[PDB]
Amino acid sequence: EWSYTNILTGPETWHEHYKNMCSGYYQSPIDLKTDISTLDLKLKTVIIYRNTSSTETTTIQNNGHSAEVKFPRNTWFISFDGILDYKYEIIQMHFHWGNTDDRGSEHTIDGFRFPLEGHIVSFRRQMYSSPSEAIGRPGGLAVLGIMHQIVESIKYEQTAFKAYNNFSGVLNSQFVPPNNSTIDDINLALLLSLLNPSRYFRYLGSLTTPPCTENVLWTVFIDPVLITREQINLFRNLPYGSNEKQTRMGDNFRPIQLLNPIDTLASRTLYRATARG
Ligand SMILES: *[C@@H]1O[C@H](CO)[C@@H](O[C@@H]2O[C@H](CO)[C@@H](O)[C@H](O)[C@H]2NC(C)=O)[C@H](O)[C@H]1NC(C)=O
Ligand SMILES: NS(=O)(=O)c1ccc(NC(=S)Nc2ccc(F)cc2)cc1
Ligand SMILES: *[C@@H]1O[C@H](CO)[C@@H](O)[C@H](O)[C@H]1NC(C)=O
Ligand SMILES: [Zn+2]
Repeated sequence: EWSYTNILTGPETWHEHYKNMCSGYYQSPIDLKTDISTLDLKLKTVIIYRNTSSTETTTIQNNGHSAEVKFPRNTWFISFDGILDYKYEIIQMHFHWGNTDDRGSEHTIDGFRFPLEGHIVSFRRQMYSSPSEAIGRPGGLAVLGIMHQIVESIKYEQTAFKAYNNFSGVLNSQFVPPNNSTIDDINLALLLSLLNPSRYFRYLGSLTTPPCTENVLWTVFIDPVLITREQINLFRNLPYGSNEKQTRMGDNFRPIQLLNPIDTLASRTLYRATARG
């Protein structure tokens, strides 16, 4: 078992409890350094798109470590090449946040932490026929990281919670693990339009929870979407699972890893994208 807040099973111990692959040298998250990174003009605008034929329901679960939206199969997709041919299929979205407004994200941008980081998880359908085939195999996954920032003055309609449909009001103190509820579908395309989908960091890394598999193509958008203090506080109402020391869910982020730990056998590079200027 693992946790974020119990020192016996917490992030500092993952490298020993889950050597495959939390002891690896292509771990995530990392500090996304604007100065150090390599601008690669070939990396294209990200597109998220829906299959309009899909009618299946979306659900959300308190899994004890995060709030996790589970999307139905064959519904939401990512394109990184401008073609809408289902190369990447979205599986779930979950969130990492802080006890306080000045931390919570897993990635940092030039050392800066955001209050909330969302992770849209997809599998390389182009190669693998199902999520469960992809999740443990090389090159199986692509995750999008969406930073959120708190503003004081904003209409609900322009916040990320409009795309999320407030998660159908499920984020509250009675949403205890491992409860799951049906929720309204999440408009992921609207969510993406709240930021610049051409402006992002790109690197090869890992899942950020055990077993930290090193099979994730990461894309982290630089511009945040916007939320309110009221909205962040809804997440903080969720209870942690019983293996955590802290009662309410918060600080559910993994500490920063190095792009290239000293023991690396082949260095990786951090890339950056921007719009055809
Ligand atoms: C999601 O939550 C909001 C806020 O509770 C809902 O309704 C209103 O929208 C304004 C716009 O800025 C909010 O600030 C207000 O709190 C609400 N005002 C009133 C009097 O309705 C919104 O409808 C919810 N969305 C759904 C579809 O559940
Ligand atoms: N925090 S993260 O790095 O974004 C991250 C992303 C994804 C996961 N695990 C998943 S999707 N597991 C799973 C996938 C398919 C299945 F059939 C069963 C389980 C963990 C962390
Ligand atoms: C879209 O949804 C329909 C109906 O659920 C499904 O049969 C079809 O295969 C889906 N298309 C994909 C996954 O590209
Ligand atoms: Zn995550």
